[PDB]
Amino acid sequence: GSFVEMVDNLRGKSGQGYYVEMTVGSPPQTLNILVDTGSSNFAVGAAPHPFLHRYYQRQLSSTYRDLRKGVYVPYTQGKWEGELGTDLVSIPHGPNVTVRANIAAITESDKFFINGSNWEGILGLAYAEIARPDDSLEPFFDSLVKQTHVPNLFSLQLCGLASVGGSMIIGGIDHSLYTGSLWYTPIRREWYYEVIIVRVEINGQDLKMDCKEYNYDKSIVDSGTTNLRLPKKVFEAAVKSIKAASSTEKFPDGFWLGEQLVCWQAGTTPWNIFPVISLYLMGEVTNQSFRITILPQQYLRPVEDVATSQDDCYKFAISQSSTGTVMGAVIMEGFYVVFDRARKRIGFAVSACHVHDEFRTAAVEGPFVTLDMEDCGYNIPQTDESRSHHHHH
Ligand SMILES: CC1(C)Cc2cc(Cl)ccc2C(N[C@@H](Cc2ccccc2)c2nc(=O)o[nH]2)=N1
Ligand SMILES: [Zn+2]
Ligand SMILES: [Zn+2]
Ligand SMILES: [Zn+2]
Repeated sequence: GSFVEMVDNLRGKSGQGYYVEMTVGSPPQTLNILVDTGSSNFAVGAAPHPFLHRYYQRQLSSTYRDLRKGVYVPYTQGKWEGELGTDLVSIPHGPNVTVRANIAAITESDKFFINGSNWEGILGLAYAEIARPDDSLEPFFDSLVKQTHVPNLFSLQLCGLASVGGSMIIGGIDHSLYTGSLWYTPIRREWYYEVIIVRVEINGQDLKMDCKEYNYDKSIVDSGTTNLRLPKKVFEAAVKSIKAASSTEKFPDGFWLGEQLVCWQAGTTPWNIFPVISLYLMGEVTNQSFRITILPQQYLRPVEDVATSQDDCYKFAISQSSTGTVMGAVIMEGFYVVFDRARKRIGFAVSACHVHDEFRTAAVEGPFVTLDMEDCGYNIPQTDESRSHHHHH
């Protein structure tokens, strides 16, 4: 399983993430597993569901061990719950290794498995601190690295209902997947893949906010989120700016809320009137940053319609957040993204699968120098619950 074996090992549907094949148990049961850098549990459907046709059957695995401990995971949008255990786990199109990992067997869920998305489970690739029920449940990637010689790194090339492809290179960086410079921003703290944005520009114009507003209350890289999600004040200033640039076209309010498609005659979409967005990320060097520049074709996402085959129709894929900035697939589909856990940094390069425009290019460019920052990171108010918990590791 050299890096040629791992190229193209991702599939998905637009708007429902990317999954990789994994096997669980002995004899191996093959499942499609969502790649989720925004959570830290490995959890698989483990009972029948109307929208699943396979699921992990613990009773058919000779290597399964029950940990006799439940877990309940709520989301704003639904939930999953299940029974913790361990089993043997392998990635057939990844490194040639097998490991004993924690697995949550999902026994009940609500609004988690969607009609026809094709994944049966989720691979949380973030760190132990945010694992449920607590940080004592070792995430999959920590077990992989500890049990094998796989380097403590992985990279994602997400390529963008329409079918999508990409690659997850486990343990390395595949130079066939990008062009140009790889630029690294630091992992601010190991929980989410948290990073710090220092400046935002919409068509070359600076939003000019206090840069802490960009990271309120965090900014994270999240392959499990579709949109670019922006804190309220940032989202408002962004919408004001894009609306200004595209003011030839008066769209309804529901479009800007992502609740409604806007259309043009097939092949005639005026791409030029929608501006590029540049996010400047903290550099590895003090006072330096680099920018990642997003095309309009990344944040206005085509949705094919029944009554409008005559037309190219689009949904606005930037949305307001109350939980900080989220660089989801909208951002990641431009780029080859390196999750360099060994060196506590995330790299960005232009992807070999480009999502292209007539006259502009998704880009990664630096350096840009200032006088930083003067600290653009936000310090989340410490709860008594947080404060009192002992971490004896
Ligand atoms: C990682 C995962 C599966 C967690 C989740 C749990 C639940 Cl219960 C509902 C939706 C999501 C979700 N929603 C994604 C969309 C999605 C749905 C399914 C697979 C991948 C991504 C999202 N993007 C966004 O801008 O807001 N929510 N992503
Ligand atoms: Zn296969
Ligand atoms: Zn103690
Ligand atoms: Zn702890």
